[PDB]
Amino acid sequence: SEIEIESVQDQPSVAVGSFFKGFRAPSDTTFDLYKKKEKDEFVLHGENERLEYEGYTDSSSQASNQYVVGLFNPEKKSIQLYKAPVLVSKVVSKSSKNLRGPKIK
Amino acid sequence: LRLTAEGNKWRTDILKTSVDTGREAAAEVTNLDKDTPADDPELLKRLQEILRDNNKSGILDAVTSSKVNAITSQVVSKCVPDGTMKKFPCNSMQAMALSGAKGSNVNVSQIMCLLGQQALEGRRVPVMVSGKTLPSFKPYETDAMAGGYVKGRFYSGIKPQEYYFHCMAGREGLIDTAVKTSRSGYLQRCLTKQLE
Amino acid sequence: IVMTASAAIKTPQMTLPIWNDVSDEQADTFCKSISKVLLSEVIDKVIVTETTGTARSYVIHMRFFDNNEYSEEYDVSKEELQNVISNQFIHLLEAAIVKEIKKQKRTTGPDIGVAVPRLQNMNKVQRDRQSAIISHHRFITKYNFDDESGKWCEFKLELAADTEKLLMVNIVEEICRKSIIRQIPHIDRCVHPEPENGKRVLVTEGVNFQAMWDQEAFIDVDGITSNDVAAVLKTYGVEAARNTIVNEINNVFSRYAISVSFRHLDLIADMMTRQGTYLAFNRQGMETSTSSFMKMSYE
Amino acid sequence: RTADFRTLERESRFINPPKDKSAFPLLQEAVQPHIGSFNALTEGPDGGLLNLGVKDIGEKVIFDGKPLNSEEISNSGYLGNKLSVSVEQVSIAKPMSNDSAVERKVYPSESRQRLTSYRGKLLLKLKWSVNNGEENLFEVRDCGGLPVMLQSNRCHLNKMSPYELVQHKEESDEIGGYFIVNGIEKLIRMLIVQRRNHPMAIIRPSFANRGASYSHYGIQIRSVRPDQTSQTNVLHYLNDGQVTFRFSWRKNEYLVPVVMILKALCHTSDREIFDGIIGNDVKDSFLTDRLELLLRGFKKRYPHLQNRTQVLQYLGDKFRVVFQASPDQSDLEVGQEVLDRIVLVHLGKDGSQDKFRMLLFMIRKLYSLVAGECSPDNPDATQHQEVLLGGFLYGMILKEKIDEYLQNIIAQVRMDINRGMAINFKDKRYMSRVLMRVNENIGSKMQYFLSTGNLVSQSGLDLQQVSGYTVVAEKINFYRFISHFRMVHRGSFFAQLKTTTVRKLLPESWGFLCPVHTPDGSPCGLLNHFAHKCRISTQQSDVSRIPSILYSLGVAPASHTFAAGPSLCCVQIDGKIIGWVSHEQGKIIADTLRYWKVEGKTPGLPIDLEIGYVPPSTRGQYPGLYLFGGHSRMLRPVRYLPLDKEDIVGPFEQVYMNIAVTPQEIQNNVHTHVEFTPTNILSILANLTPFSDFNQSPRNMYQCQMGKQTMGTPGVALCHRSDNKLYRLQTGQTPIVKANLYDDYGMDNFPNGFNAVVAVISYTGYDMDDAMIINKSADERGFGYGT
Amino acid sequence: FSIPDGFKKCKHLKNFPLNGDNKQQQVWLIKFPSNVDISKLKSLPVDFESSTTMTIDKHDYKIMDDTDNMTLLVPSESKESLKIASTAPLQFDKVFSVSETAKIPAIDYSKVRVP
Amino acid sequence: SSRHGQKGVCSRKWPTIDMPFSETGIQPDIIINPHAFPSRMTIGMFVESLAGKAGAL
Amino acid sequence: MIVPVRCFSCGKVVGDKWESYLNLLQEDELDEGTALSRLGLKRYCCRRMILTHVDLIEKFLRYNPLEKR
Amino acid sequence: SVVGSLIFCLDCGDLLENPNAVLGSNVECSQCKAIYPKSQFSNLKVVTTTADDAFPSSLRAKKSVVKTSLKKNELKDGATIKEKCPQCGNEEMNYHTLQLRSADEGATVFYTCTSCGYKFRTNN
Amino acid sequence: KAQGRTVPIPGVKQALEKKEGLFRKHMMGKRVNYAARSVISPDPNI
Ligand SMILES: [Zn+2]
Ligand SMILES: [Zn+2]
Ligand SMILES: [Zn+2]
Repeated sequence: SEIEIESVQDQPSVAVGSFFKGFRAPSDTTFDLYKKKEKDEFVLHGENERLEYEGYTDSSSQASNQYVVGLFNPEKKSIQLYKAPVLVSKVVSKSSKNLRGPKIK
Repeated sequence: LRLTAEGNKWRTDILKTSVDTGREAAAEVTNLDKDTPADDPELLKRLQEILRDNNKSGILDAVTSSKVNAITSQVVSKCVPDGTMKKFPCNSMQAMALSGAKGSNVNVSQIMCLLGQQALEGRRVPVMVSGKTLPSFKPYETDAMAGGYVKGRFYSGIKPQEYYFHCMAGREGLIDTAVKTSRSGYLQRCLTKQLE
Repeated sequence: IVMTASAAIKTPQMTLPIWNDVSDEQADTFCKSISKVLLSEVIDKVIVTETTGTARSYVIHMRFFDNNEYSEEYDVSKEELQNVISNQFIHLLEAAIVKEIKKQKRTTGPDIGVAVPRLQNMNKVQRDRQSAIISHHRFITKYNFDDESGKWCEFKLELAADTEKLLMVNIVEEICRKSIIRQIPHIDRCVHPEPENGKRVLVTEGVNFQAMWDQEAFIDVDGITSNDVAAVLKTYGVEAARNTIVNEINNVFSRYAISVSFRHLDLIADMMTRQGTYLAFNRQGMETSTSSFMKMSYE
Repeated sequence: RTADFRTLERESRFINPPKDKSAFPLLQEAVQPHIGSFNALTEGPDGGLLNLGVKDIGEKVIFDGKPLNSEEISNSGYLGNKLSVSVEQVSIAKPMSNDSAVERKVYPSESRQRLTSYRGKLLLKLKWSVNNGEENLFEVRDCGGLPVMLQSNRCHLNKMSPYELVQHKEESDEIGGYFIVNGIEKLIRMLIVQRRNHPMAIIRPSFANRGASYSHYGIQIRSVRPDQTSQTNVLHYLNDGQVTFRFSWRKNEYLVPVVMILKALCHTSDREIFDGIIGNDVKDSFLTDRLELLLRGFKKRYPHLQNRTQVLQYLGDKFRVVFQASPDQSDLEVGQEVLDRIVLVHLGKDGSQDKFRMLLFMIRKLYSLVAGECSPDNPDATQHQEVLLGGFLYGMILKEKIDEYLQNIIAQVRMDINRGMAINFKDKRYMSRVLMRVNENIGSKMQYFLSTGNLVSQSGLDLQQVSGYTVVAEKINFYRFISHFRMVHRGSFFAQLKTTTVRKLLPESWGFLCPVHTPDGSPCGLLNHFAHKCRISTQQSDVSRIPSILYSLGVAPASHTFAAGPSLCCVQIDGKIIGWVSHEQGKIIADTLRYWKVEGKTPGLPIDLEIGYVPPSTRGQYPGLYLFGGHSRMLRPVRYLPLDKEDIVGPFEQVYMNIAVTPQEIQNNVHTHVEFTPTNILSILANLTPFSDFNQSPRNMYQCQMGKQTMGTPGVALCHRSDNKLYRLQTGQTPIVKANLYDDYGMDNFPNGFNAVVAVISYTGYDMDDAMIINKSADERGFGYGT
Repeated sequence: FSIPDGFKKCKHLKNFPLNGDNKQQQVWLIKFPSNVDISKLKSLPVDFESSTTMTIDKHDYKIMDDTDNMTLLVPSESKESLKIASTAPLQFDKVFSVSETAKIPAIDYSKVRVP
Repeated sequence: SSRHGQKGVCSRKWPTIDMPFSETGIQPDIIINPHAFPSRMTIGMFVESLAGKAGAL
Repeated sequence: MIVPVRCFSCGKVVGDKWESYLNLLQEDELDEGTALSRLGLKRYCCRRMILTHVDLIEKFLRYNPLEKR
Repeated sequence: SVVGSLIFCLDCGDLLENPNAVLGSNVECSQCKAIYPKSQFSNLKVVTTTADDAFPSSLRAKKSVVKTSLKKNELKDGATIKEKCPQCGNEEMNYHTLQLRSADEGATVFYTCTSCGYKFRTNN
Repeated sequence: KAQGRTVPIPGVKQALEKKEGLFRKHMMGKRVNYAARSVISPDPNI
């Protein structure tokens, strides 16, 4: 079963970011994508009223693996491929930026 | 030290039944009817259960040992002395064991027939977590040789697998002579001072 | 024997001579009747369904082996199992949970920076039974036991909102192997070995003569042997202990196929029993000796 | 037509010592772990272990007792002038003799005759940094005469050919590997130590008797720094359901909750820890409760610690005294300093994400051991151990002495500022004054270790014993002498135990540890000898190119996958967890890697790499693809069936490997490798025994001890020696009956016996069991005469 | 945030066809090594289950298929940057992974096992 | 000792006239008692004896 | 060290046959066995004496504390 | 996200406190003061089974497919050698081997009779 | 029974119990005159 490809995009467009099991978020916030110029490293950053989202690409995984995301058609049997970087995203809270004296007793 | 052509034929024929013994005993302890093949997937799963338990492995070792030792006794009873090329009184090796000058028929049988099952701390040969007794043998091998049963004799020579297993059992005794805190010195000193 | 004359032997045993009128099956049933039975030995599975509502609810279901299986392997009835759980096990479990709550609130965690030591539907009769057990236990709410078939025991435990998380399975497990169904004092296991030199005997892994005295229908009370010298001395006298010393020392030599003249053993035993007690060849036994110079040259 | 002796070849080589490559390369291959180990101390990539060691001990800070006088609250907080002292480079010179002006070369022969030490000048570039490098002062300080190893990187003999060695009063095929200390040849004995960068699930009753509600179960990883210094981290499962982190600093043990050491490494959520340990096996009630105990327990004990910085500060505050990191270093700096110096040091600094992933894996392995999913790893077995080489041990204690050297500089400054005050740190005069008031003779301290074997250290290294690290390289005969450099000891601490499992000869030792060569009595099974073809790893290379090969072979990255347990295969390279795969695919990668390894077509995959694959089993060893390339590893050559080429195998990977002994014993579908010669499993002395496969087991063992005690040839350069005592057989003879390996080690250079007419006869009546008769007329003719 | 240095913000982002009607829509994820060129291949042979075969310029590959957390971020508009995909959070319909497979040679027993 | 772990102390330095003499005219340099071999089982020495003789001739 | 004077077993002078043996192996290119036969060594005791001789003296002499280099 | 007896936040991923310890009708996260619950989280239950290896017994051993115990007499002594019995006079006699003392010392033989069952110890 | 001094000198009690003790080392057992020691060699002619 040989499946045909319609188009391939080597430019930044769609991205994938892994958080943790059971991540919902407000679904109204934006994520600013960044790029560095052999292999390009990507950085993700978001902002919320109570939370803050930060993501980056793994240096050991980027140069060795190339991730792509595609949309499949049930009748035409054609896939539209677009390169997507995997960003290891962590979420920081309002509770952060809290610290005591540099030297205690 | 030599057996006659007739006597050496008997040795090879009795030791030819020892190949089946390994799997036969392995099939008995595991409880499997019609005697399942050596490469049986259910048997290999059943032998793994035995590997993880010190008691279960003990039942497997004692059954296989008694069966292979019965094959050893047969070889020795047939070949010595009715199968030895040179016979008593002229066979000096045989003469020294019978006279009580030096050695026994057990030493004589290891020289002219076979070393037998190499017993380590009451059981057979130690086995790795992989189910292998040596890197040469198959994991969960149902063979007498894999368990430490040496068919080779000191006259003809012993195979490298048998050599390593003999090295284990040979050292085992010297290790016991190194780890033996029990001394009869103080026991006798306590009695003699009160009974003098 | 000789050096320490230990009253606390590593392997205390009793040799019970069985009659001729008692069969091989009867003797094996008798072995089971005396052998120590633990709750662990009759349990197959324990299912704890920790549910937090309103109160920590712990549904402990005791799935035992089949009634006919443990009754033929341990000589234990379903009635015998009921009494142990309703009187011993629950009181032991409640004490273990209370102790674990205290241990949780006592030390909150290890001290950081401070150095530690180096390594190197129910029936009417069932309802009256449950209600009486609730009055005797401070944390249980339900108690249902298989009285017809005898295969399970279910009981609910209610804890406070402040008790929070607890590892009940591990707590239950430890108390089951600590709970004794039936045990005859100082005896652990009674086995049936091959008849020693034609004599039909039973080897006990413990010593209690007075308990075996009650089994006159199975055991010949005038031939009950024991390796424990001090135990023999306490019940049967100095001459009996003396005879145990000469026999036991002989067993040590006979096993290694070494023959030592009984004239030697009898002398050693007579010297150990010279005071009417069981003295050992050491500083303690020597205290009762005339020569102070002999004593000075010992230690 | 025969396996003859070289007679014409021998005598020609006796007269003409080669001017090219020395004969018998196996003899130099025997001392390869000794010379190589010491060679890696200066030569090799990253500038050698000694330059890496001074890079790891770092700075040593002290503040001046002088005010700021600024026009303030800053004045009170002002600690004074900063003085950060360290060592940038470490130099070793070949043995020289100065007479104050022009230097002269001093060879080993001189050191032996002079009854002195074969020392090389130890230099080290001291860094005197003030107020965080506002002014730096450098000085190359002479730190005494460091005893140099013979035929090594810093020995005058290493380049010399057989001809040159004889012209310099040494043996034609001089092995080396030892140190000339006060006229006595002393060698550092090799030690059996836990395999580096591997989590080991161990059941020990010792763990229980230490603290309250402690179980037998636990995990133990021996993390090693690039400078070869080790730092062991232990995980404990408490009966409460709590997991504690055990470690050692100075000579004291310390315990910290694992959920604290996890949150200090990198910013994570409680669910990130949950996904990290528990994979797709979320329904496992056993794990669901144990993890809740950890997370709720941390929240109960430390509710204030809500971010990575607070955790680091709490850690810094409690360890500020023990780690001595003070008085300007913040609790955040001290906290990170604790992590960088203690937690999984094998992954090192700028690898906290890697340390976090490895720590979660250890918790899952710990829980698999408690439940029973995983069988405990055996520390006494050859598969779960490596060999601490002499040169590496020498480098470790050297690093310790330079750390002490820097501590002494600070101690002198502390003495100065706590009395007369003297002057400032910017003045070179003061530095020169402090430096000559400090004991800088590290050479004597290192000479002591080689003269007593006693380990004097502030940390005590990652070793149990404190004595017998050095032994006299006894040259009573060559057989005893060459065996010294192939001898390995489990440890002096293990010799004082009632356990017999340690002494037991195991199948894991096949081809690595000799089954024959072990002494009788007290050292039986403790004082082992390696196989003649066995080799020990000196360093690692191409290790950074392998993750790229693995990821291409279908290994899913650990940072994106987030799934752990024995249900899935874990891929690791030198203890660095790189990804996750299925157990089916796990073997496919392991088999395909070995194929491209033996093939000289792949540039990033070295032949010396260890591919430790562990298949899934019912209550067996913890599964995974644990690859290794690092130092100290036990390695041996075997013939790889496809391609028919040499392959290097380790004791860890061998356990699951099917290696046939003889090619005729190769079974289909159940064999992947075959031995070159079965002689590869025996030692040099064990191979030298004629027809050993016809002798009873303890007699072959006794021969090794006998050949070691024989009055043979201790050398031919005796007229330039001055040893305590030597035993020399006058009439040496070449054996007619011999193993061909006798020539491969050129044992004809040192005859150990004589060929005698022996009659098996009872005639005289004076010979019986332990007594034998010698011919008078033979003795009168000089038979068996010695001096 | 602003950090790190040498990183420029992504202003232009290409359109993604996202609808999710009902004859239904499918979103696929594929893993590929750096050695293979995506722009060269214009057709990919893939079938259901783990069984797959592929050969691109002497190199052999296998497309591993698995049924079953990762979060997909689709761009709603070029100025709106990236947002979380949702219909009613969103999960991939089918997940694939390309693994380079090498053919290990069969042991020549007639040549290696010699009496 | 031989290379087979058969060590023994020198009981006496027996004269060649009193020593047993071979058909060839050779008297042994060393005499080992036959009662040593049945307990030790050092057959390697036995094959070494006929190998050493073959190689000398 | 050097070739022993007389065979340890019987007493047949062997010391004059060492240099002559090497000449029979080098120049004459004979085998070990035939070379010993031409020297007059028929007993296996006399045979092994020269055949099994090492001659470590040539190795020992290369260390001379009486001559420079 | 709720798993077994554990309740985790959907925004940050922090483990939320037990509903019995905190104030009624409302539960809040320690990191961000998030609005919870939904009352649809339900009274959580966890089915924790026994270890199966926790209760080792003779009956549990009889539930194993492989043999766990040997019969009273169904275990015969395999090793037999032809030797004269000093007790009365028998041909069949059992034996055992082990290397005691130093590496120079010989091997000790442990004989056993079949007619009576008498052990023995003699080196030569 | 005496205070610690910065191994102390042994008292008369210590002299009588140094190791095995004066009674064991010099009374119950003693080094003797008119005695010799040597390695034993076998002899069937005596
Ligand atoms: Zn001769
Ligand atoms: Zn939250
Ligand atoms: Zn009898």
